[PDB]
Amino acid sequence: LTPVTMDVNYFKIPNNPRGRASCMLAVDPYDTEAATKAIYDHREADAQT
Amino acid sequence: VENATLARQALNRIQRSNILQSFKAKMLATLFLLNRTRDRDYVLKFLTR
Amino acid sequence: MENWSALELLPKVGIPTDFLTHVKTSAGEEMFEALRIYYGDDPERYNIH
Amino acid sequence: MEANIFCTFDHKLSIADVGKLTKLVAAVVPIPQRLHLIKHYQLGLHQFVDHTRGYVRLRGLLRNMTLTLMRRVEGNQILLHVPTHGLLYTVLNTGPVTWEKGDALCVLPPLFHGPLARENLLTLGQWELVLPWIVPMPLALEINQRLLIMGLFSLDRSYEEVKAAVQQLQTITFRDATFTIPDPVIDQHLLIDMKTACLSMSMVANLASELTMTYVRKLALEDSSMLLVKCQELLMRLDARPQHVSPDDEIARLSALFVMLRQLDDLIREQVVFTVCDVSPDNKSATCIFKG
Amino acid sequence: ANIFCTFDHKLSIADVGKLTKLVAAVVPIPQRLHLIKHYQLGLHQFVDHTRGYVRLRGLLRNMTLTLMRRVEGNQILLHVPTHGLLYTVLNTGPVTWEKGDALCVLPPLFHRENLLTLGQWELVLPWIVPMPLALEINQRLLIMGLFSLDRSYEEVKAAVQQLQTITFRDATFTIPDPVIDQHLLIDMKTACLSMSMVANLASELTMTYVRKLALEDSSMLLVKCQELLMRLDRERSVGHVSPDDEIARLSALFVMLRQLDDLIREQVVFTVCDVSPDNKSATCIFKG
Amino acid sequence: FFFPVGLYLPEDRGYTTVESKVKLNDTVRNALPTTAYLLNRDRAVQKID
Amino acid sequence: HSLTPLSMDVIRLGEKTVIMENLRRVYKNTDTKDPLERNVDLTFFFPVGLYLPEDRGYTTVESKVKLNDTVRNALPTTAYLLNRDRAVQKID
Amino acid sequence: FEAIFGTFCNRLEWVYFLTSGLAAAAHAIKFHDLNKLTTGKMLFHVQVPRVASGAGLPTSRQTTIMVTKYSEKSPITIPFELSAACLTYLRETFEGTILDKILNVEAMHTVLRALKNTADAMERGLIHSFLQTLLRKAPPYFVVQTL
Amino acid sequence: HPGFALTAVRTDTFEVDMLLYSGKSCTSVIINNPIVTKEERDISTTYHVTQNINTVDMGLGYTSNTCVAYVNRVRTDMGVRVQDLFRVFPMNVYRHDEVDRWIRHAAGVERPQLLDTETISMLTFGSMSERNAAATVHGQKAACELI
Amino acid sequence: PILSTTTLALMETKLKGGAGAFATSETHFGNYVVGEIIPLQQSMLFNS
Amino acid sequence: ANKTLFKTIDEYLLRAKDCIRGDTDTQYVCVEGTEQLIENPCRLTQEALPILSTTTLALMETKLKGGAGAFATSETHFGNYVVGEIIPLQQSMLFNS
Repeated sequence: LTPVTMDVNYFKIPNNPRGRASCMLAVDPYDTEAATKAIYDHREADAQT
Repeated sequence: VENATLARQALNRIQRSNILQSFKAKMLATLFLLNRTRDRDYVLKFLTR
Repeated sequence: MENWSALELLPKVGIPTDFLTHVKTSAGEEMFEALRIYYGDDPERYNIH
Repeated sequence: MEANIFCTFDHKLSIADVGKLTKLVAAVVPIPQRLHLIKHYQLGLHQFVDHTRGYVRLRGLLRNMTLTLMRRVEGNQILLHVPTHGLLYTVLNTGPVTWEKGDALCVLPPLFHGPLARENLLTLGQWELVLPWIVPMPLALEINQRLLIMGLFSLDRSYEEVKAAVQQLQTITFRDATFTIPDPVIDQHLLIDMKTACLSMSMVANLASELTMTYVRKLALEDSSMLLVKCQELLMRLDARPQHVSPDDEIARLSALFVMLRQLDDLIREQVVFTVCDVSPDNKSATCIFKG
Repeated sequence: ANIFCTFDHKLSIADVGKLTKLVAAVVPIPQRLHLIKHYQLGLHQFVDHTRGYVRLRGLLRNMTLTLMRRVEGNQILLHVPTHGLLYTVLNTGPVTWEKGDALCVLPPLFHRENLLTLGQWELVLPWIVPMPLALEINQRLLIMGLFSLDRSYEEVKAAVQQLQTITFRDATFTIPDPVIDQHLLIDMKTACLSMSMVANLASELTMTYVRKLALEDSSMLLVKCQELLMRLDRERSVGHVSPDDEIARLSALFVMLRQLDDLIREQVVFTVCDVSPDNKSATCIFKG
Repeated sequence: FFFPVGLYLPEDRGYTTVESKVKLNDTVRNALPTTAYLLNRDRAVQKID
Repeated sequence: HSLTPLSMDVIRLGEKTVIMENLRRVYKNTDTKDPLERNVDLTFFFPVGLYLPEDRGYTTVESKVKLNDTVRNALPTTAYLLNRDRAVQKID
Repeated sequence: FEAIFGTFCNRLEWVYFLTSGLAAAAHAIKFHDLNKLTTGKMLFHVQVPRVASGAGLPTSRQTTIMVTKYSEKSPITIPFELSAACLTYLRETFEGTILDKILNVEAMHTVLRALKNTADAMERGLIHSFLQTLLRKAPPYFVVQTL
Repeated sequence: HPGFALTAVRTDTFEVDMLLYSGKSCTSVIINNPIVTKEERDISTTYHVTQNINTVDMGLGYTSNTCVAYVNRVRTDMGVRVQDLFRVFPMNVYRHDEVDRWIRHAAGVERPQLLDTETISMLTFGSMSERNAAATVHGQKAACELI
Repeated sequence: PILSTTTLALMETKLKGGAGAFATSETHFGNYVVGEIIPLQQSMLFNS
Repeated sequence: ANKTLFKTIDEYLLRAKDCIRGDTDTQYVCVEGTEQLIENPCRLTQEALPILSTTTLALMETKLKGGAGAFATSETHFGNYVVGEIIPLQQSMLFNS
């Protein structure tokens, strides 16, 4: 499911379908805290947007 | 091989971010090589690379 | 456990070893399964028991 | 007297343990006696480490203990070397604490860390060469300050409040590491330290210059800044010319106040043992000058 | 343990003479590499119009100290003094020395003849003064920091005038103010407010912690502490807390103590033993 | 692959760039889509609403 | 006053000949960066909220786009940019 | 049993200054007693080309202006290290058995390798410093083509 | 529309490699034989080697030209993330504490909750105020400043 | 992303277009086209 | 910095450069002498370059549809505009893939 207001431009380029990017080659290696903050914590901004 | 000469240490966040960008672009550029292009010069360059 | 002292003391084959990336870059990013690095002259190799 | 110390083992040694010994060269180990020849039982901190007697007791024992560097170790002969003041030495760090150029080093009992192993290295059946942590000044004085604050706060409080207080207080992060104090216990040692701290704070409250009590408030009337917002926020929970002024009185009062502060200060300060000027790019060893 | 230093600028005959005339002075360098540039030589790399005198003391505490005695060709030879050895040192401050005294290093407060200037970079050396003079100077500057916040009423200006002049053996020094354009520079304000808040916070916390310690082995010291606290409260007054708030106050007091550690513990750098009409120079044993 | 169905675009910032290439009659069924059209592995046209 | 014959590549152009040298062979597997791989900074500036005079208002695009007759389109309250990768990037 | 199929070493390439093409931009001179100097002076006779002018137009009188250039210094530094055991087995040779000779030759070879590596480091540092000075002297394309 | 216009300025950093031409014998280098300096310690000894090479420029006008040859990557993200002035000017506060807290709550900037040596050092002089990003997919965050 | 449209009109326009028409992701008032990145259905599966 | 042409240009070669540490995810000032300084032609020119920007998604979409150099034109609508990229930078970098 997806909110009615989701940005159409999100679908015009290859993006993560879950709405938040977790291309974990960018996150620091072996840093579980940083990886979980990147994937879930919404008090910090997304990546690639 | 293209990013070979920049990193002389464990990759900085910016360096591996550039590596990830190159990964994605080069993956999408050549995913099905012979189907999309059939120039003799281009295929020769791809093979020599 | 590997005994690097035996490797350093014994006569070695001279190969023109070279690769696309950097020695420290591949070492830090774990291309090699087991590795030992020191940053100077190390007296540990000299003693034999 | 002795520039050389010879330690010998009662046990037969395996070549794996000999390799570990020859790897541990240039590390720091503590000695109780500063003597010519000692058995291997009285080497290291496994002798003293009863976790029931908490971190304060072990810190007090270790700061009286003397230090030595490791050397020409071979089969059943260790040959430790005691460094003298002022010379340049090579010392290998063993804790996970990152060393950066220019920092002064302090000796403390080892703390806990994330990988939860504690690595029961060098177990000779029962004896186990537990080796201390060599820590730069900010983190070590942070340990001391947090222990003193722990003792000062914890008195006359229930375990429920103290649970959250220690869960926030016991955990320290320094250069993005994660450490926690092993054993906070209220011994007579910490109680006497708190007695000294309370007397010092009372004296600084008593003899302090009369204007230094109100300088903060005059500045708050003068200024409005984030630093000063926090300063006022601290004092807020209990919230023109001076009719006289005499420089000699202020000089004497501030000299006394500095004496009292220096009395209170070294309850947290640790006598520096090493000052670094070198670093291996792998943080595994550094060159240092010794302080005694 | 020797260090070579090279000038990027262009030297000259009288320039070299001025450089060499400080034959055995002490120069502080940031970190001891074998080869360094002239920009690192001296305090010129640290000073600015916004900081104030206090920082130079704290940065001098962690900056490595070094003795200089040669002028080679395009580079200068430096030697790091080691503990327990004796060395020949110059007298560079406004003071005169005497045998057996201890020496401290201070930022220079008064000055032209020292000025080896090359491209508006200046060889500003620190001060070598005996420990009592260092303590007196630091205490008077810190006091004059307090008098700056009022500074309007006539008796305060008279007091500030009196602090500015300090008399030592066979000399009198015109110590400058720590404030310019009636503004107090930032580290001076920070240390002054930290000391004042340390005193103020201790005044509040002492009662609660003397009560909490009294439930332990009650003694005469705590009784006298309580009596002094009531006396202080009576004199001041005529003019269940959350654990985290209490811990915040305690940690704030302790960290405010830490910021003031630089100036209280005046460290010794040398001890003198030679008497001279040659007073320009003296021989010293090194401490550190 | 990922694709949306049934998104609503902002009416306040609505726009078109194809008025010179296509035209539809005024009908709310056209204005508010409830369907997405797609291709097969063949070039057939497919429906999913 | 003595010379040693060594071989390199030479380019010929404009009646002068120039030696070609790739210094990559010197800086391999070492800590120090090759100085010939330089970084370059360029400064970019762009407006947002900029009002256009309506007495001299004009269009040169009417055949390509048309907009809903809304007040939000009349006032350019937001701007759009491209990222390091070619996607739109909205600023407000 | 376990198997060890070989021990390998890196026969790293050597680099020299006057063997490279970069030396063509340079003009190399050796001067052992540089450390006695605190100045470098170079005098040029850059004679000016000029054109005979008309009746009485103002034109230059002068020939052979004598501008002087000063030397810019750029020392290069690199450390190499030896351990106490290496010196013990190098100089205080033991008349003992074959293992002592093994350690002797190992110390001799490590000193040889350290010296050769330091020499190659000096060569590469000279190249690096010269290229740094060239870069700091050379203006970009647009300005020079404008001039 | 607030009633005023904003014009942003941003810096983007590229990774480049350059081509430089140099003139034959454009500058002359004067070198001495390398000099060694010893520094002896207990476990290991270190030898410092230095060479006082200096250069004399022998060019009337510029003799070397640099070109910005080929670029392949942009280090920055070319983003629109504006500059956080609350990080740049941390000392400032509104005169009224309620107003200050409400404004800092609306701007989404965290107020320091407790005193520590780090916050005092940052307020007085400065420090690494803005932490590393969580995932940093798009390179280096560009400082997009607003006037 | 894969070529899909909210109406058959834009599908007819895409079928009318020449080589490489699938990569453009134009929109209408309430209708839009999303474009594919790789020329999968343009030439990749058929090529003949 | 106002000096002779030769002096101002050789100063621009010498010191008129920026430095930014390439470690942090954001632009901090480099520590003196850490890594090579970054040269900046705009510092000598004292000009800022324009970057492709638009105030409506219609014109941005039109630029994306225009497959041959459309980024370089600065056409506009009623109160809506695009600012063309005067340097063909976006298509130059993306060529590398």
